[PDB]
Amino acid sequence: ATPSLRGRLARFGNPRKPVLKPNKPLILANRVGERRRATCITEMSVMMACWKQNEFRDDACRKEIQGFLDCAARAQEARKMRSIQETLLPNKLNKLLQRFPNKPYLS
Amino acid sequence: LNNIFEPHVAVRDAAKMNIPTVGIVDTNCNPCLITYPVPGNDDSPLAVHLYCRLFQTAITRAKEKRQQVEALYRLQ
Amino acid sequence: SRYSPEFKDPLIDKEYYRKPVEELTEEEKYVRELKKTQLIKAAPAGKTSSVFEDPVISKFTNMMMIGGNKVLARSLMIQTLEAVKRKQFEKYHAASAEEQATIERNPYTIFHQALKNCEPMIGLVPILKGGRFYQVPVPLPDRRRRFLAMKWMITECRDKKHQRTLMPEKLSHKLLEAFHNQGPVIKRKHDLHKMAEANRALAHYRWW
Amino acid sequence: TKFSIYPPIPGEESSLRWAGKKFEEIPIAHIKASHNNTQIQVVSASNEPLAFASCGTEGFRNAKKGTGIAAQTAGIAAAARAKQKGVIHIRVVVKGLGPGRLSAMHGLIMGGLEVISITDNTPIPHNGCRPRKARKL
RNA sequence: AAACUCAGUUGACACAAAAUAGACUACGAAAGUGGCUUUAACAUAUCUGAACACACAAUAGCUAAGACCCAAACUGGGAUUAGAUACCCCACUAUGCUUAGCCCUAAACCUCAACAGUUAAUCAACAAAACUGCUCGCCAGAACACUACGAGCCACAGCUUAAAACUCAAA
RNA sequence: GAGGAGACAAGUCGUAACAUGGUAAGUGUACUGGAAAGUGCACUUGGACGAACC
Ligand SMILES: [Mg+2]
Ligand SMILES: [Mg+2]
Ligand SMILES: [Mg+2]
Ligand SMILES: [Mg+2]
Ligand SMILES: [Mg+2]
Ligand SMILES: [Mg+2]
Ligand SMILES: [Mg+2]
Ligand SMILES: [Mg+2]
Ligand SMILES: [Mg+2]
Ligand SMILES: [Mg+2]
Ligand SMILES: [Mg+2]
Ligand SMILES: [Mg+2]
Ligand SMILES: [Mg+2]
Repeated sequence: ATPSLRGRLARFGNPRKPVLKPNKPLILANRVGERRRATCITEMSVMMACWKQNEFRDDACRKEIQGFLDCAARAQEARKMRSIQETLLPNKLNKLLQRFPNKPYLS
Repeated sequence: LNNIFEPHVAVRDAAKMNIPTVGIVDTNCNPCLITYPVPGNDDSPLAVHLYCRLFQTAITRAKEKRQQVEALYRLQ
Repeated sequence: SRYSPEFKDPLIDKEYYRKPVEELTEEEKYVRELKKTQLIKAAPAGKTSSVFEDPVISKFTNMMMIGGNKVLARSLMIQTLEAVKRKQFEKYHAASAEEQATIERNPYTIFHQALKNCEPMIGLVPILKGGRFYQVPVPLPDRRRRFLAMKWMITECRDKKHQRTLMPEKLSHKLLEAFHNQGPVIKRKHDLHKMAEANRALAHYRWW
Repeated sequence: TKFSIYPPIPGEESSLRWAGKKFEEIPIAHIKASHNNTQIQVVSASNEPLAFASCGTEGFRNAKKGTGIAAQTAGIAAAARAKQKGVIHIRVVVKGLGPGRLSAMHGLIMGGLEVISITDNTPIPHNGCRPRKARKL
């Protein structure tokens, strides 16, 4: 239940002092804001600790290195799949709102 | 009303151009500038069909009466 | 690019073109049928269906090239391979039958393994958070890893420390060192890994 | 029975146990995640200090203390000390939204110790003292 | 960097400030009032009515005595800087608190006076739609000017009222 | 004599204001400072916080 606006704004016929002082008018706009914008560091830390304790000899850290590499590959795959899937959208939402726009005036 | 629930600009333009306007106005329409409003339901298929049939029949009747009267006058 | 977008890169594999039609999945048959009606670029002068063709060595020769002297670069590459093979044969013959089992004489295998050893797993990339770039450790793609291995090898060879030493010998010696997991190239890879581990504290500065 | 995220009530007859102990008797790992330092102290169920570890004591100095990596390091050190003092399962109480809040727990676990509960005891005055003034940069 | 060797757990403990409730919009004339309990208590069966008196008036500030956790003008130190009398960090004081007086100023602004009424033929612009009746206060180019003088005031670098001369064609 | 205002009018030291004027601006008040001004407490928007969820 949206908060009431009865008697909240400084208006004539409103005895009490204003409750809200909206910087912008409280009128629904016909658009929505544009969607607003490290990975796999555990495996990296494991591999780097193994390197530190083994003098970075990859010979004795093969499992950790392979896990790190596969994790990076999966991170790339996740980025790609996420991008394609992301491609409701603000564009669609704005189109719908345009179809049914706000009317803050009299026709 | 246009497709955004505003008065059709043709109403205002026709009023500007002095073209008489008949028009079905629903309860949310503005009959201020329509020459001949016909307050009624324009959103129901049955109502719209009825209006189309009425106007079509009246126009056809008028044209056929015009033809008959022209023949009557020119044959005497 | 004189080639219009319609043009597709040619595929050079006798095995692929001789694959039985029955072995082809629906999508593979569709791909073949589509290529039947597609424009294809001319076969580049760098690759052929030769069974001895090695893309890795081709790329290494290209990286070693200087000013379009493909002839000289290829000559240096073949000299390096011959020198490596001769060194391995000398060691094999001079070595006991027991260790001759381990001594390897395939120059192509030696080269591939040396490069794979030299490949750096994790790199340092500048990442900017809040307006300040920092050298964050980061995973690398296989392409970048292979390229870095090759570039380090070639730069190490080109260094002036080895004076009056011909490139074939320089590169053969360094390749053997890398194969046995020693030498300046491997040292450089370990130094990169050590720097990355030291800067491990900044990993979260990455966002991707 | 079914799993409940709430802790068992002292004085109530509950079935849960850890290392043959009741919930009240599990040692407590007080984490303190200040803005630029993460301290950890593992006390017994009778507030007997067992292990200590802080970003500063781990060697980090200046800004480096306020990093999740430093928190993990301190947590691992504290977990090792507690493990050699004979601590398996711990109740974690962390008071502070410092950067080490969760990385300290991760380090503590990577040190071997198991966590049975997580408690937030961040001091939140009910409008008590007046904090220092804002920062204009 | 400077600063302290004070730091953590547990327990005891304020004359400081009153999370969530509050997405509530109430109380008061305004300033203001958001922990709890109790006592007293929130004027006018008609509306306006103070530079003409009475009583109030946040924060800051003075006077005298206490409290002092934290915060903090000034001050000192550490940085940053061409400089840094600032911004950033640390310490600490007046001060914020309680008591008794003073002080009587705020963008004290909802910049929209009180009362009664209308939504009809709108309305420079923006803002919080336009008006009617009645009353009080106020305004008459800009700046000089929250000024000088005079006057009043527990005010002594103050507050209230407040001009004029020169100047301009603008503000 | 010295102050104050205005005007005329090119300089000197800064960049305080107008943009988030680069520390948002300002009112009252107090201390401080070549100088605009800085800071402390409360107040105003004659600033914003990007206005579905993220
Ligand atoms: Mg309709
Ligand atoms: Mg009266
Ligand atoms: Mg009065
Ligand atoms: Mg007062
Ligand atoms: Mg004091
Ligand atoms: Mg006010
Ligand atoms: Mg004044
Ligand atoms: Mg005066
Ligand atoms: Mg006087
Ligand atoms: Mg400025
Ligand atoms: Mg500024
Ligand atoms: Mg200010
Ligand atoms: Mg100062």
